[PDB]
Amino acid sequence: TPQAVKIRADIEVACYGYEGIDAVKEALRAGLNCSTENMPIKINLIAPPRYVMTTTTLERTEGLSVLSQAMAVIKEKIEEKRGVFNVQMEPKVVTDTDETELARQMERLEREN
Amino acid sequence: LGQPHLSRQDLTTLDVTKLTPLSHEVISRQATINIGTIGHVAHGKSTVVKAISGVHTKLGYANAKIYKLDDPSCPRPECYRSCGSSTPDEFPTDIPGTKGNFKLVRHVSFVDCPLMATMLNGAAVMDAALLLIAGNESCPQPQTSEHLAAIEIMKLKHILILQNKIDLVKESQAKEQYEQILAFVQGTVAEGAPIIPISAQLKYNIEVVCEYIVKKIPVPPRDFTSEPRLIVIRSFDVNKPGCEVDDLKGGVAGGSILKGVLKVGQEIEVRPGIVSKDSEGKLMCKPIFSKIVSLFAEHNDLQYAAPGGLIGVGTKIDPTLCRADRMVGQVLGAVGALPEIFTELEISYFLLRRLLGQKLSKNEVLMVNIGSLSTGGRVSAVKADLGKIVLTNPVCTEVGEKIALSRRVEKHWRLIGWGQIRRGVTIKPTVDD
Amino acid sequence: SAFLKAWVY
Ligand SMILES: Nc1nc2c(ncn2[C@@H]2O[C@H](COP(=O)(O)OP(=O)(O)NP(=O)(O)O)[C@@H](O)[C@H]2O)c(=O)[nH]1
Repeated sequence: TPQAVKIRADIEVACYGYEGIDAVKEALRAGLNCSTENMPIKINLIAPPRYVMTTTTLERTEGLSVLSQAMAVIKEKIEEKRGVFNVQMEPKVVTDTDETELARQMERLEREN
Repeated sequence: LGQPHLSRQDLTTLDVTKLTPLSHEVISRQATINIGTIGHVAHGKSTVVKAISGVHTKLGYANAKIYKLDDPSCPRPECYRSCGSSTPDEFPTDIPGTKGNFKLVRHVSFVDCPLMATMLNGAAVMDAALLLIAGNESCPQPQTSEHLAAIEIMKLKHILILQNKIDLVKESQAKEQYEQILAFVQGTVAEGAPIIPISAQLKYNIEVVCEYIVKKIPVPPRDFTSEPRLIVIRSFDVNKPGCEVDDLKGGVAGGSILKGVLKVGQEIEVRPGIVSKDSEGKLMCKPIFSKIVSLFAEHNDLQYAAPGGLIGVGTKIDPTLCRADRMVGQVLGAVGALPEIFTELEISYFLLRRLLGQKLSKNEVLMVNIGSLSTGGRVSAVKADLGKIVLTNPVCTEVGEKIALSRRVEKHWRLIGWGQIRRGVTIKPTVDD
Repeated sequence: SAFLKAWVY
């Protein structure tokens, strides 16, 4: 197999009225529902309003599509709820180099709190 | 509920007419009265608080419970004790030969500072103060006098005076300071105040401070009946990086309540809220709305929270608004209860006659403290004890409320004086129904 | 008070 590929988008998600984070939760959960048996999706927070969306796939094309679809599901839900959505990084393949620049910046953000 | 030894507060039973600064329901979990620590550098301010409370904490807050042994056989002053906010409301006595339980009398918060600005603008309601005075130094030291003038100005009557560091200082020298203090308070609002010798380091006579906190400082009046108002003094994003989605949490607003009671599940709004800039640069403000998810005072969970202490409010609000103290300066409260939002103020104002470590001019640069909001402000017009200011950031505030003024002296900010608001100019809030 | 007025005007 073209040994499994890790693919990631950075997404900026927000809501500034009544339902606040319970709206943002719901969006990002709709995102998770776009996961596939051969391709789970994981969303983890970077630092608000930015979050990290990751998947493992045997083909780039299939994974990049899955994330790019889930991104839309999310945008619809937060925009449905008077909230905001932005894409900080359209889904690339993740080099583990890129992954260390994340993991280091997450420790930076722990220290900034 | 998270602390089963403490008061089971209950919103079904709460009658806010029946609350008093001593209601066990409340006092079991949160402080109800605030005691400022004031002095001079290294006079032991924070260290006294650390001694009374156990706590290690621009302002800073530390709660302490205060107990009396329910034994007639107690020698004075050791009837009194203090402990951390989470400690049980009764415990059996330490003192050998004495018998019975210490019982909780009072629960207080110490409002520690590096202070003058916060005092004069009323951002920290102080119900009382501890004036610390180091024996190894004379009376007054500069900040000691400056603070006492600040006390006079704030009209705080109830005071205790602490001669600290008596472990270093021989009795002859100790008493030689005593008259300096007495003379320094004579002719001032502190004139009647008790003087107590203590060591914060060795925790000598702390029981006395507790005794006199129970006895000299009366139960202050409170406004429990109005719809609440809180000043956001800290705000937090509680979510640690990596956060999975179900485990995402609200942004948390921390402040001192001035009136009313916050209740879990109450609906709230925040002013001025989100600030936005129109086509013509004209300011526009959208109040943030939310629901109280949870309440904290230090490690104690609450179902209702009442003035005194620093109270943490969990909310629905997106953390992006709370993170790294972004909401500090905001006012929080029940919906429709909050004050008007202002951009310009006419004020009556008074300055420090001493050039401590001169009067206004037009378009002069100021930094101005209103509630917890340090904002830029700039002068519009002038008279001998009245004038006008335009504000960089909009504020939520009340006509009559105290505000404090700073100038960029020696190229950095120092306070110069204060004033009351007498009139002002407001933004219409823009609310999407 | 004179004390306050020595520090205020
Ligand atoms: N209370 C007390 N502090 C002492 C004594 N000897 C030294 N100190 C100094 O007290 C310090 C701890 O508290 P301190 O800074 O005095 O309190 P503070 O007035 O809050 N300082 P600040 O105004 O900066 O908040 C230590 O750095 C210690 O060296 C002593 O006998 N008693």
